Amino acid sequence: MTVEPFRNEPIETFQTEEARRAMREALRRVREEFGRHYPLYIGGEWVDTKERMVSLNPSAPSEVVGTTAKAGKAEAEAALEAAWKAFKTWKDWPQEDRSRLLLKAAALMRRRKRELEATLVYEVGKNWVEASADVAEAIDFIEYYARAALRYRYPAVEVVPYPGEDNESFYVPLGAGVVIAPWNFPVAIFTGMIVGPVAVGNTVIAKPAEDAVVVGAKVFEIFHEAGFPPGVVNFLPGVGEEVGAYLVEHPRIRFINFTGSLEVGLKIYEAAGRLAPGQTWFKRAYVETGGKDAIIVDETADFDLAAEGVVVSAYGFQGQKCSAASRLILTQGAYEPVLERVLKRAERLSVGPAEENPDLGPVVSAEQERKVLSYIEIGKNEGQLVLGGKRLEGEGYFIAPTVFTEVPPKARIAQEEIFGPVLSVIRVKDFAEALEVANDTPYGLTGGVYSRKREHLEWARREFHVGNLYFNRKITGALVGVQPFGGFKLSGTNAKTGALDYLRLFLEMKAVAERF
Amino acid sequence: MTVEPFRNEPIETFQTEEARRAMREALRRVREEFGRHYPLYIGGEWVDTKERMVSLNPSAPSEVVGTTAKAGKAEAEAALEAAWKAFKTWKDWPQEDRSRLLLKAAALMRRRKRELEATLVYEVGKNWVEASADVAEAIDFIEYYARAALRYRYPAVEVVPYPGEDNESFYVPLGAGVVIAPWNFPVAIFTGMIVGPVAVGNTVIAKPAEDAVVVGAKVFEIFHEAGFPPGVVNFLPGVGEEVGAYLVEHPRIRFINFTGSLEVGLKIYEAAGRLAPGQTWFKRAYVETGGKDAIIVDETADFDLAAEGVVVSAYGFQGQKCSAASRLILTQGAYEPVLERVLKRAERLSVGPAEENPDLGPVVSAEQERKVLSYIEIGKNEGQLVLGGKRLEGEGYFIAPTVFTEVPPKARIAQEEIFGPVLSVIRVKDFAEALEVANDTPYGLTGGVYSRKREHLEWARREFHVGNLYFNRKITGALVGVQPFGGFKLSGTNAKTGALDYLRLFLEMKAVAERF
Amino acid sequence: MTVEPFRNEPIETFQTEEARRAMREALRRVREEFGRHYPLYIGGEWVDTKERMVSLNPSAPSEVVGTTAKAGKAEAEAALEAAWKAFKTWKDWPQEDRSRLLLKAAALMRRRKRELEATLVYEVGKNWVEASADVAEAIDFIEYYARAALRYRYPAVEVVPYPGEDNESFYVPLGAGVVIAPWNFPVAIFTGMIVGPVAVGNTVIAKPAEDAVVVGAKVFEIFHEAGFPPGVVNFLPGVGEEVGAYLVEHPRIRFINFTGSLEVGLKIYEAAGRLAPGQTWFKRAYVETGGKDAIIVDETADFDLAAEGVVVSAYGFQGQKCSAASRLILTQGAYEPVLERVLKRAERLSVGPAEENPDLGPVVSAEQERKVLSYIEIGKNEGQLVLGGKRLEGEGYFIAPTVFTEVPPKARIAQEEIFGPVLSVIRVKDFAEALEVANDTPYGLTGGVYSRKREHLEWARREFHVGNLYFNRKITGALVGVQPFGGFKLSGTNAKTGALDYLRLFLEMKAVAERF
Ligand SMILES: NC(=O)c1ccc[n+]([C@@H]2O[C@H](COP(=O)([O-])OP(=O)(O)OC[C@H]3O[C@@H](n4cnc5c(N)ncnc54)[C@H](O)[C@@H]3O)[C@@H](O)[C@H]2O)c1
Ligand SMILES: NC(=O)c1ccc[n+]([C@@H]2O[C@H](COP(=O)([O-])OP(=O)(O)OC[C@H]3O[C@@H](n4cnc5c(N)ncnc54)[C@H](O)[C@@H]3O)[C@@H](O)[C@H]2O)c1
Ligand SMILES: NC(=O)c1ccc[n+]([C@@H]2O[C@H](COP(=O)([O-])OP(=O)(O)OC[C@H]3O[C@@H](n4cnc5c(N)ncnc54)[C@H](O)[C@@H]3O)[C@@H](O)[C@H]2O)c1
Ligand code: NA
Ligand code: NA
Ligand code: NA
Repeated sequence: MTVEPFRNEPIETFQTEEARRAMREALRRVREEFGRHYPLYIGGEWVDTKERMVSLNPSAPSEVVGTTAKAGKAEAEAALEAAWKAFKTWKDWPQEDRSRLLLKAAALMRRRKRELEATLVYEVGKNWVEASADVAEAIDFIEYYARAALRYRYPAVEVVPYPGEDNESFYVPLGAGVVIAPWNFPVAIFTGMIVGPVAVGNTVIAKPAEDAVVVGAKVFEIFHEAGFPPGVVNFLPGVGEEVGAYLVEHPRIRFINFTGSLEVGLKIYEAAGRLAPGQTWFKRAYVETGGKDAIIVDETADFDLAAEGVVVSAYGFQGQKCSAASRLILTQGAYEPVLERVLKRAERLSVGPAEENPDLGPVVSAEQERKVLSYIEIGKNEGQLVLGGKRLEGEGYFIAPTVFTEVPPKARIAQEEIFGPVLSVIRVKDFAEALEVANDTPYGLTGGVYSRKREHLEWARREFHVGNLYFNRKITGALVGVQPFGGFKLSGTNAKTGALDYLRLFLEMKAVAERF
Repeated sequence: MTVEPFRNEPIETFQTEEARRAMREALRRVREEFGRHYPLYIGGEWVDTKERMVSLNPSAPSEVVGTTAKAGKAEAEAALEAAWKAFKTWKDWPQEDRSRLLLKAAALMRRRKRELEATLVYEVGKNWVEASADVAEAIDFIEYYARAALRYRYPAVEVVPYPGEDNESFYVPLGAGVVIAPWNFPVAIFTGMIVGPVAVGNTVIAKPAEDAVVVGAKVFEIFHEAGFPPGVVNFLPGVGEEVGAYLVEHPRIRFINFTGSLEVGLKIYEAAGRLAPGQTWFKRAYVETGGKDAIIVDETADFDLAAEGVVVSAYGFQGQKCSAASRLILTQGAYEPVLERVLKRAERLSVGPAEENPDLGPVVSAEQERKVLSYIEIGKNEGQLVLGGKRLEGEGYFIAPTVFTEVPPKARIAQEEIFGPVLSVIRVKDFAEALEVANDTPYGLTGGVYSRKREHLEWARREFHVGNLYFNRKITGALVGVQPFGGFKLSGTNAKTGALDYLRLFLEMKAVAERF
Repeated sequence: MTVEPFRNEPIETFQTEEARRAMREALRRVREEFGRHYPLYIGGEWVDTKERMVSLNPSAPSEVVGTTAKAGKAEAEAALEAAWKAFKTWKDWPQEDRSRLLLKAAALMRRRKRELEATLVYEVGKNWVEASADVAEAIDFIEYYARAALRYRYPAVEVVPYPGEDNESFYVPLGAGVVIAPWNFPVAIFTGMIVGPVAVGNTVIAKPAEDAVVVGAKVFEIFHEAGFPPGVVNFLPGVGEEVGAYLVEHPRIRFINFTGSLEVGLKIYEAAGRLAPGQTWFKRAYVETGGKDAIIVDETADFDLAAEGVVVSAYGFQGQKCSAASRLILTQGAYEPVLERVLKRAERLSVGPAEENPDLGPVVSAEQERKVLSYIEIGKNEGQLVLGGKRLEGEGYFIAPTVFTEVPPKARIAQEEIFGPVLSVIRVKDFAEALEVANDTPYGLTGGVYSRKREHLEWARREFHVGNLYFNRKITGALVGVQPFGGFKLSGTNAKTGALDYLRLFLEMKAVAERF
């Protein structure tokens, strides 16, 4: 290795005066720039368009945080041309050179962390720590993938020798692909899905989520300053079902890296399986979708520890996480003790403008507000509302921490991803039934168990069918490198982000033999 | 390791009297066995049906090598139930135990080698050495995967540690899947696609090609004797578009391992991308399809060495290989010298009943014969026929080694996989044009270059876009472990058989963290 | 690895106000609980007895620090049954699961360090830092053995392969054994001797020293909360020659892990060699006994550094350490300079109630006081008393730092382990004679050399025959992992604690071959 061993970027807690001062300064700089317009980034240059995308402040939707260009089919085609032209030479860069480029990007991002964090606060309503964790994760993806990519360098395949011959197998990148990202982790996931494929030689056309186009543009300002060759990375903010679908169905798109809703992921995976007219390969599509994550608590657990972890997992970033605890499964002996503690903690949570660092900011948009409120109405007919369940005052999309109890395992609110601050509590007889209820959903992303009984924990290790399982701690915030992230079943294709295996997904192998 | 390092099973040449004696006895016994009936194998037992599949001797089609039961939807459902029930416990077997079972199966197959080779001679018309290579490859897959699987044993993932926590990532098998195999390597590929997934904990429903159902049943006799638990491996001979498609489209099939034509592979990949009613996961489909493989020869090559390798690559097993040289690209200075040598060697090839151990046996079936002859008629109007191009006398499906020259790069016979003893010779100006022509097809499986010029060889290593490239030697017969096998573009999903990476395709990862 | 690399638990120095405040709080909580009664722990539950054991405060013996149940033959039998019943399934736990259980225990102990330290202060008279070092060492044993155990996981043995066979060798635990511990390191050694064997699959019946039954019970409160299955670890406070001897001589005790006096160790080793009626194995007995440790100082040493290290080594925890410097061997040129400095430092040492953090607390009991005072009387007839040698005022067993000079190498005080604050100074001619005198004792545990001459240090490295040798530093306080601890000759069986080799002592090997 030529760099220090990987370490996770510390997540700022803002406990010091200097950290708070630095954040206030960043917040001011960011809002003073609310009038900025960010063009598309294609072939190494910023290119503007006639139409535009508008980004609002979810804590004050009448306030615009910025606008960006809007990519249509023509811009998608221009991006494709630039990406394939660039691939021709980018694929030949020594891996050491590509990895150093990522390391430079990581250093530049680290120097602009407060700015990016402040942008997350205003654009998608993350409180201070949720924003810092997001940016820190993005830096982690760059640092981790830069190092991981070297593990695949020419010629990396272990083969069996043969007399009188040289047998050499090695990996090569696939080509130009499209990255379609979500709005909930607009810096971290957006960055990771882009730099992983790019690190090993692929080129990318990135389509940020409509609600986070501004922060996505700032990430590209970093890529531009880092010096990625023209066409290696392209920025195409636009409408998902328009430019996103166009690229997904295109015969010249080699792979698709998607993170988002199951509904969209299903369409993308299906489209990826079709041979478009003139297409000359089998497309690879990686789709990480939602989850309906549960935390199980039995009668042997530390109830206070459990209540704390549950509240953090269910309401962090207003529950807008694919890893959020949306189900709380309690065995009979743990039901009362835990529910009472969860209710007491949850009722003390503050909700308000994200910039004031409340426990909960607003949900991301009017559309999300509509969906969450709709599920709350459905919940009133399936379970018992015991806390919250109301829109709070203000133009911002403030929704109160909500709790439904005595919820049937098969209830819609106990099966469908609400993606809001809504927790469904389910009462079960014992641990075995708790596991049965935990597994009985179409998903399998994250899960947790609070218990002191070793046999229950190890039992869950083997049978709680989720890609990321946590014992006696929160089930959100998977750290790059430490906890490969990705689920089972309808939670996705199990493309483990922040892990060595992730990069293999964007490579193909060639075996060359020479008989002397 | 607890066993000797992997070594490839020696391919018998039958040059010694002992080898000839053993082979003659095996052929005689298999011949005396003609007409035997083999049932389906489901849940650990042989199960017969009313309908049947008939397997003819391509060297004398009036002779029935044998018959097998025929699986329909009911049998597919019974196999699904058995496979999923078996998965529940087979997945928990220590890896060391599963690997030992494969090693036992390999030992049993090795002891029945002559019999299996003799069955290939009669059922699919392979001469003696082609049959021996097929069986040897099958043994290699078992031996190799048994060892490779141990590299993924619990807990195999390299992760970054975190203070106060245990972070453990490990692989787990996917579940029950279907294996759909071709008739050209009915022991090797059939065995490989089955034991790879099974080695790491998956269960399989195997669908042999219609023309090779008897040898497929004999492989299952070996699996049964080895002791695989009931339901771990199931044998379902039947019609591809019927029972095969039924399993591919089934909501309860977890993965599909397919090797066959591009036409079928395309349908399978598309179907796999769809969420069948009630399906709870994203299906994984691996499809290794055909190719239109070329051997390039420039003016610096050893023309005699090249001619020999071209004839072997083009006519081995009647050109019925996904790796067969179906295109011969000659630079101007190599054109006359190489073509004349290829023609002289090819015109001396013997063609006759496979049991006689001729250079070429018959093509596999009446329909394959019809298709090949049809392509020959097409070729007569695209290029210049300079050798063969006719069916020979006799009931068997004998086609003479055929050569077309001055063939346009875009001609149908220079683009479409004929899968018969038909070689298309293309004359180009220089090595640069040779590479352009070689890459200009929808495929990318195998390729070869005969040249003494280092710069041309290394140029090809970087730009001859095929998954398996060979220099100054034949382009067929990839050895397990030595040459990871799999292509690019429409030649498949690049699932490299006989390589460590192959098993990862049938596993998913789980990350479990415990905060102490 | 799935956890961070091993690091030694920092030893608290109490230099900060917070640390002192935390200790005072712990001391108060502990003394407020002096009236507590601690039952035996058998088969996962606390079981009381009719008779009891009383623990006194050596700094104020009229004050009881607690009482515990008292195990007799019946309780020993109940413990044996529970331990063997538990072994049947505990031995089958995956090593990863057993190691995680130890890690949990370590985390729980770390959270109760001040409480345990305060208990050591009041129960066995350790000053603040001696108590913190003891607890830190215990945590270290758990953390170290948890990691070390994984190095022996199935199948760990390196063997030579053989054609046509799978040859697999692996380790398995021995069964149920007894741990008999000393009172001087009642948390550290008690913990280490228990968790090492348990980590790899054995079950244990632990017999704490009579003078430290209370702190031993608290360690078991930690094991109980951690969740060790019923019967895996059992707590049997009681009389050594009663319940201890009973278990040692029992035909159903598989191994004995003992740390204590040579007198007892000799009896245990002899008894272990006998086949008790009905016994079906050869018992393994590990006995780490005393020492008569010397520090050599030559004329080239840093006399002030040497005097400091000598005082620390001889009087730390009142010299009640198997590693304590009880002999000071000085070459002619170093005699005066070093002795004068040692006397000046030693006369400034405070002695009093342990809770006030004096340099020396009291010896552990009336019996130890009697022994130490008796050796002081013997010393007056063998050497010259130059410092201390008196019982100090107060009911506590306070003995003053003592120094005897011009002591004959063969004198009883220069040969027998006093286990008190008594240093014997021996004058020798040169370094060679210093080594001869150092080696001429029945022991061989710890030793030290203060010298700047490389040739003398390296000479000692090769010929100063002790298991743990230290140059230019104290000879006590061996750290887990850094300095494998254990001696030669009558200092024991050389079972190196805090080292990879320790766990091998509690395993046996099986070799299984399968001919395919
Ligand atoms: N599994 C994970 O790792 C993970 C992590 C973060 C978010 N998520 C999921 O993301 C969802 C929230 O994100 P969202 O609301 O942005 O998701 P979404 O599916 O509505 O949109 C995701 C992205 O796809 C685009 N898009 C929309 N329709 C499209 C179409 N037909 N074709 C192509 N692109 C299209 C959008 O513009 C956006 O860029 C939740 O379901 C959550 O569980 C998953
Ligand atoms: N890439 C490789 O490794 C590789 C190796 C060997 C053969 N092949 C290819 O295989 C082909 C020759 O094999 P073949 O003639 O048996 O191929 P094929 O595609 O016609 O049939 C392959 C298998 O699929 C079944 N099948 C047919 N239609 C199906 C459907 N709709 N759904 C599901 N299963 C269906 C058949 O019964 C048989 O078991 C050639 O194109 C050759 O290049 C590829
Ligand atoms: N070598 C080492 O690692 C090491 C470390 C610490 C202490 N020690 C030694 O320990 C001694 C001080 O400890 P102690 O006074 O508790 O020792 P001890 O030998 O008097 O007693 C040790 C333990 O054995 C039990 N015991 C006593 N007689 C027994 C018998 N006949 N059969 C079975 N068990 C019996 C006691 O109850 C106690 O649990 C010193 O000699 C010291 O050198 C050795
Ligand atoms: Na916004
Ligand atoms: Na046939
Ligand atoms: Na005491």
